[PDB]
Amino acid sequence: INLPITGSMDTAYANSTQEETFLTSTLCLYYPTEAATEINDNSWKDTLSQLFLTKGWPTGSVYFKEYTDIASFSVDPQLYCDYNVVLMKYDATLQLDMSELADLILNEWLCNPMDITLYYYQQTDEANKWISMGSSCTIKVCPLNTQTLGIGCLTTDTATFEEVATAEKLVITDVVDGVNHKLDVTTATCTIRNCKKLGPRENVAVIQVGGSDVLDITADPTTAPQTERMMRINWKKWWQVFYTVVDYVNQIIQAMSKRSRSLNSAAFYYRI
Amino acid sequence: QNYGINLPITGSMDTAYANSTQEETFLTSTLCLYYPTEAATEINDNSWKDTLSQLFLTKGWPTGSVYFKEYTDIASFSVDPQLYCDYNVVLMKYDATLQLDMSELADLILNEWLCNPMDITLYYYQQTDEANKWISMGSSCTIKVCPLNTQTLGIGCLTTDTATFEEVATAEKLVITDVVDGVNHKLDVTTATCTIRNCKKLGPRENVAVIQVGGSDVLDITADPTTAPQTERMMRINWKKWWQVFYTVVDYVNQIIQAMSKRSR
Amino acid sequence: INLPITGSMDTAYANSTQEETFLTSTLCLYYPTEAATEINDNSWKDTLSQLFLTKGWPTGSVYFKEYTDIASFSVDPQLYCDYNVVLMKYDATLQLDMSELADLILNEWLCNPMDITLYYYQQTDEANKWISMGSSCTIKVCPLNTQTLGIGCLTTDTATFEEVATAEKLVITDVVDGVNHKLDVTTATCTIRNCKKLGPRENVAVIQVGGSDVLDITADPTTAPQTERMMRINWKKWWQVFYTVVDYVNQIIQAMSKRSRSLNSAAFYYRI
Amino acid sequence: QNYGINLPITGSMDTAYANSTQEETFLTSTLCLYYPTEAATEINDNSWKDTLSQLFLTKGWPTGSVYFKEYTDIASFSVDPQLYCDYNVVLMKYDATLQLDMSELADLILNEWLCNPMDITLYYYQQTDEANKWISMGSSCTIKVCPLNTQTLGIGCLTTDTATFEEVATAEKLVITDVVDGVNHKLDVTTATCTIRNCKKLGPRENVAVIQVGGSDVLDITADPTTAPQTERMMRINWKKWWQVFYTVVDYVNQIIQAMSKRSR
Amino acid sequence: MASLIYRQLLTNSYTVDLSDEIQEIGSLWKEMQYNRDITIRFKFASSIVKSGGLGYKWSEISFKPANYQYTYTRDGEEVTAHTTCSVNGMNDFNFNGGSLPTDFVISRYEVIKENSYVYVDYWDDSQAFRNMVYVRSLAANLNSVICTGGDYSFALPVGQWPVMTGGAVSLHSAGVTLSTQFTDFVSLNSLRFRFRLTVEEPSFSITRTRVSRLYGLPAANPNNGKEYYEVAGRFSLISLVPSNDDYQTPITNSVTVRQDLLGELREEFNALSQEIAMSQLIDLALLPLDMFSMFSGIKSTIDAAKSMATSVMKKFKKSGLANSVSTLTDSLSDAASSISRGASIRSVGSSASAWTDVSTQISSISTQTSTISRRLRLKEMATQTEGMNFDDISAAVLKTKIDRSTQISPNTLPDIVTEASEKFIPNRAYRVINNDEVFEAGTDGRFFAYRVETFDEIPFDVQKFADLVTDSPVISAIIDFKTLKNLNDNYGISRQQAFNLLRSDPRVLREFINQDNPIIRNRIEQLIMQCRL
Ligand SMILES: *[C@@H]1O[C@H](CO)[C@@H](O)[C@H](O)[C@H]1NC(C)=O
Ligand SMILES: *[C@@H]1O[C@H](CO)[C@@H](O)[C@H](O)[C@H]1NC(C)=O
Ligand SMILES: *[C@@H]1O[C@H](CO)[C@@H](O)[C@H](O)[C@H]1NC(C)=O
Ligand SMILES: *[C@@H]1O[C@H](CO)[C@@H](O)[C@H](O)[C@H]1NC(C)=O
Ligand SMILES: [Ca+2]
Ligand SMILES: [Ca+2]
Ligand SMILES: [Ca+2]
Ligand SMILES: [Ca+2]
Ligand SMILES: [Ca+2]
Ligand SMILES: [Ca+2]
Ligand SMILES: [Ca+2]
Ligand SMILES: [Ca+2]
Ligand SMILES: [Ca+2]
Ligand SMILES: [Ca+2]
Ligand SMILES: [Ca+2]
Ligand SMILES: [Ca+2]
Repeated sequence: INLPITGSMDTAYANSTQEETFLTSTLCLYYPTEAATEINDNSWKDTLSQLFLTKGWPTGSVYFKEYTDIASFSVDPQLYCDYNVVLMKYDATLQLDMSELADLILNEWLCNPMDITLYYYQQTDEANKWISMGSSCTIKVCPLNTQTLGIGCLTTDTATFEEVATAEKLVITDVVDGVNHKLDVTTATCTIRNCKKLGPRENVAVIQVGGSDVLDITADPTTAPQTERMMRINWKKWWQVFYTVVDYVNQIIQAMSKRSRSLNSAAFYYRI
Repeated sequence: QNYGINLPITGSMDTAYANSTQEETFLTSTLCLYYPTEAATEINDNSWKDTLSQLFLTKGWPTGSVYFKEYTDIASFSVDPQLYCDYNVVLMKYDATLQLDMSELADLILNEWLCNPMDITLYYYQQTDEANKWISMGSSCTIKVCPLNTQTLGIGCLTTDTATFEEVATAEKLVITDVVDGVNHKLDVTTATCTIRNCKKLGPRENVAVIQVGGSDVLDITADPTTAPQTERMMRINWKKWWQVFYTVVDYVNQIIQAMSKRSR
Repeated sequence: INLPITGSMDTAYANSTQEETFLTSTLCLYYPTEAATEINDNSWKDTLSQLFLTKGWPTGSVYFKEYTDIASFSVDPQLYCDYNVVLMKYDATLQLDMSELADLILNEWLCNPMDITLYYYQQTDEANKWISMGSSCTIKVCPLNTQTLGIGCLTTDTATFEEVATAEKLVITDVVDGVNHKLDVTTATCTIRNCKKLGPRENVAVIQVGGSDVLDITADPTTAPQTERMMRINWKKWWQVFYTVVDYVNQIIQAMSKRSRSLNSAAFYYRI
Repeated sequence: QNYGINLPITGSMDTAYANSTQEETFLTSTLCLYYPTEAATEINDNSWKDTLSQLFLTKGWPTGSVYFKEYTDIASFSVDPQLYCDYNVVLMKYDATLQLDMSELADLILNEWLCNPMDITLYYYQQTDEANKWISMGSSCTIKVCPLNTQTLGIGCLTTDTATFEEVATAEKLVITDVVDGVNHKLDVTTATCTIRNCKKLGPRENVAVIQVGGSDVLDITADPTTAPQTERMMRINWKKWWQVFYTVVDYVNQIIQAMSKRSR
Repeated sequence: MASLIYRQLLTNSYTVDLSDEIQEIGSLWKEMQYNRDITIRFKFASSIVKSGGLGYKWSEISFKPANYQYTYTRDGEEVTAHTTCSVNGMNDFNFNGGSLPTDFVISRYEVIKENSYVYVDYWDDSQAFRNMVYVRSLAANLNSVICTGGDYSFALPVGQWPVMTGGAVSLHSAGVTLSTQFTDFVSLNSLRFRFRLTVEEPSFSITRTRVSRLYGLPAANPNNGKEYYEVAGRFSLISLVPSNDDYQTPITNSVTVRQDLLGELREEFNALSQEIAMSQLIDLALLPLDMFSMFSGIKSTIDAAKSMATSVMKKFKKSGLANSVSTLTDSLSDAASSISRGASIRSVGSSASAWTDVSTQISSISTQTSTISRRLRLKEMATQTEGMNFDDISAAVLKTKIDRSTQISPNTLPDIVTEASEKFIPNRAYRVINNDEVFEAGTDGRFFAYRVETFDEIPFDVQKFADLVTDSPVISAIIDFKTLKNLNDNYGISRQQAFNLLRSDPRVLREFINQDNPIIRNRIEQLIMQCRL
């Protein structure tokens, strides 16, 4: 809608959209198996339901989603809810994994597929990256010089390539933007897609349950931002975490806003 | 460049016709055919894809813009149909024992659904309006439903004895269930094998085009029995081979794309 | 005549031309042998004529012409009358055969013959098709490029061509319009002609005696038209069918209209 | 571009004579000769067709516009003559035993007939005007007629004893029957071998040109025994060979095409 | 100017004949960067054919093509390569000791000299030799080789042996072209270089004979036992890979093109018609866009860049335009010559003039005017006009469309230029001025007589309009009387502006088009939309 919008400053503030956005929206928590394990119960979901029922979120609005592992979740996340919350455990050995997950679900991507054998791909701008998903993505890449020959590599020998990943489930590969790269990837087990980053996804809310903030959404090491839907909690149990979430859900839904672009269930749009 | 906003558009009736978009939208778009395995079996060739692409080349669709995506059967294609292209054509064989399956498939792909998840074990749901339904996908869905009165008691069914529930599906790879809009139902599903989603039908996806290759037009998209409509992108052919079908699709692809309009969502 | 016509809206409606077009025209039914067999009579034709004589159609104006089957009729239909009615049964196997029969008789074609061994032909517009008749036409096609070489086929090995028709008595082939094709055909049994479709033949009238309306006259899968002189009946006998025809023949002839192009005894014009 | 109507035409006498259409119709039209097997026999040359085409090339007709179509005999040609070209020439031999046969052939091809079918078994037909005739074709026809009186009884014939009928044809491949116009006739015909059609004679077919290669002009196109006309496209030739005849045709083809005019229908 | 380009095509048509002679006696996009290195190892062959008798005489010692298949290292990968060497243009000498059966005779033997040329087709399994399907430029810089002949003894069963020795020539690389190697099921695209021969010091000789101090290289033993001769260098090659939205660079070039066949090119032209502007178009319609300037901005393929102008000319001299021109010239000549038996068809004018000979009439004055106006299209490209010369606007549209249109190809531009020249502005009007009285005319059967200062119609004086249009210069109807009068009424106009619009002057035209005059913008847009194809 290229058309403009006009307004004023004398108009009166309307009633609160809260207490109706709850009825007309849904909420979905994503929780790790560790939580249900430490809980050791089978009615905690109905308990949180009846608690939300006091906080104003009606009965058939809340949903829960167990995800066994951060990487297992990173493998093709399917988010279709008018409000999403994700409880992310801290693990220093998974810093880049749960930064890539953040960069993937917090923001909106427009993705084209990739045929490594029939084509040689590149980047255009500083927002055109290669996201690879799957069970074991071992990627290697050769940059080609001005005369379509390899730089520190050979177009025929895959050993000479530069290994950027090693048996990962999700990789966000950024390379020099303006050169042609040949690739070699485990195309049987992983699909790699050339995606452009767009305006953010205001529908999700990541909540790091452990240590100090580490998530670098921005792939350039100059911004290092911290957004409003990127939260942090200190934990020794999980019931306290869920009670916190319940008691302060209104603040989280103030930090979030329903998307504008379109309807979809994935972490990224497909446009071929 | 307002997003997610709607505003009045304005114009006039003296404007000169701007352009002629065919042969440019072709270059800047992608087309995707969805054919059955029967067709490749009858063809018995390893180069027919390249052949059809070279043919489309005459119609203007360049080489790396046309795609083919086989599907074993209507059921296998209805299980999570991931149509992601700028133009989609689907060929669909006729079988009187599959009318409802290949009408559900049409209702699913032709129309744009907004689908929230469903948790049966905890919550008891109801349909609000006439465009609210429950679409269940998976290997084999088996749905059973017990309507409930105002005091959360069953009507012709026992909330504890699942056997008393009323069966609406039996090992189907896709169900689209419409029940009495205004009463709460308790559901039973093979959740370990199939997923059910509470969906609302928005306007129609103008990106796809179904082509019934055989029998008469039977697709009752709208659940209500009064309309039984037939849209522009609901086509019909009579066949005795498949090469003729593909040649016809090619020779009349421009009409198909004039019948289809790129997405709004 | 390229000259223009003129008229007015104050002129009055003249008397009925029905009850004189019967006296100065002829009618010709085309029924299947199944009808005669089910009936098991000899003077049913005289019966129908003496019935017609009440509706106005005189004695020596009605004609009944038998055809053993749909394909036998499809092979060179010699319609030469001032009004033609055809009764055609329903058969899911012969669906396309009796759609091609419709496309052939309902419409007027201008046909040029073809010399396959010596030449290679193409199509120009959306109405230039290739119609082949005979005992069994088994056609195979191989498209070519600008330099007379095959596309997905080999010009020598006939077994690599694309078989569009396998043992069909009447075939109406539409191929991609713009490219040159090479054809392999059973010239000893079938003759194939490049025919352009002119305006409709308003002299004939098809009656589907059985199931739902399936005839797709126009080969493009967007129109799927239902023309005026394309009727449908449900049957358990044939006497009821013929009585319905006789009782509602004036409507059939009101939906038909004598030709304008020319006098010709064939179902298509021949102009070399 | 109105069709099926007759509108008044206008003109003048001040317009100038336009350039000639010959050497343009010669390219945008087609020619078709019909010769007897006797000619090819006497000749015994497998290249005479290409020779005559190369000779026509000088007179203007291109190579792929001329056609030669053989025929074994006048009667075997009279049996279902399917003439479809833009200029047709027919060569015809003189044989006193075939006078009426090769006059019927002329009266058939030179003229344009509006032909409806006939049901001998059921109906008893009659001729309304002097131009409604009954033309019968096949391998061998045997027609027998019986007129009727006011009360549907025979006149010198019995409606049951076919033998009493009057015999107008005896083992003929083509027959053109004109009977008393205004009385109902019954017919007996061997319909297994022959088909009879009730035809009405219209304006001449200006597309065909008959050439009697032999004796005096006997062809009486018109059935009334008062006119006995000789038309423009009704030619005669004297012969002792066939190469000379074909050279004559090739050298005087422009005169033939001037004596002929393309069809109106 | 923009019609001068058509005049130049017609003028330079004479090159099509010699081009066809040569051909007979012979027979979005992107860019990828070769200038890769190569080493060519090859060798010659020989074909010796002896006569019978006692064995002292030979009837042929000739050259023969020679294949070779080897492997070498480049950028750290072992690449398998394949060469094919042959020769052309050699001097066939002969030795003859007598007619007796026992006298040494070589009836014919070949020697390559400076007037010969050798060709070495090359191929390997790298990526360039599958990507070189659409080339933009090709040129190679290779070192030279010195190839010398070795000892060869003739097997005489009796007596002493003749010893062939010496001989040497230097191959330097001069010329690179494409070729093909034909396999059993597929074909391979290859790169054939041409080396020129330069004779060297060692003089070939035939011992025990009167042949010595004879330079060149014969076919007896050209390799001198060497397994091969080896040149080394770099080959520079540019590609026309049909890429897309700026990523996914192909490899193997991954495309087919319109060779599988205009139906859609016409639609492209009808989409590009109205986007064209008017002020800049009039600025471009005054430029003499001769062959270079018309065919420079086309990023052609290596064959189209060689035959583009000739390619369009060989079809441009087949069209209604060229045939009508030749017909007019023949009519004029036959009229100037045939007077004694003079062609008396018609003459609407003072005396017989081929410009005023109505014919093929399949109002009388309307017909005469249209028929006379169908030859002012020939006046346009016969330089007897004064104004914007409508074919010029047509050619400007053509040059403005064929620089944008993606669908342009070697087989394709020919007969597009001609369909343009034939179907651009089919109906078009012209005028002639005489003593301040303008007589117009148009091929659509319309005529208008009118005075310059005060536009008011007048009876159209035929037999005077013809006498004037025959000899006097003509003008075009870009500003035709209808729009001219609408303008003089609404947008009140001055004497000089009106005179310049009658003369169809681009200065005043572009001045109105910049003053935003809809009564001229509409007319120019009509002309564009008629220039549709
Ligand atoms: C807005 O809020 C005020 C204060 O609570 C309330 O009085 C008013 O009714 C609200 N507006 C509407 C439209 O209900
Ligand atoms: C038309 O019908 C009217 C009413 O029956 C009758 O009076 C009239 O004569 C008819 N027209 C002719 C031409 O007979
Ligand atoms: C007819 O002849 C005249 C006189 O030579 C000539 O001017 C005219 O162009 C000719 N007609 C055609 C169609 O060429
Ligand atoms: C049509 O053309 C105008 C200008 O010629 C351009 O601004 C517009 O974007 C074009 N329309 C489309 C759909 O590209
Ligand atoms: Ca990772
Ligand atoms: Ca980057
Ligand atoms: Ca390396
Ligand atoms: Ca189903
Ligand atoms: Ca029950
Ligand atoms: Ca419902
Ligand atoms: Ca058929
Ligand atoms: Ca094949
Ligand atoms: Ca077609
Ligand atoms: Ca006879
Ligand atoms: Ca008798
Ligand atoms: Ca008579």
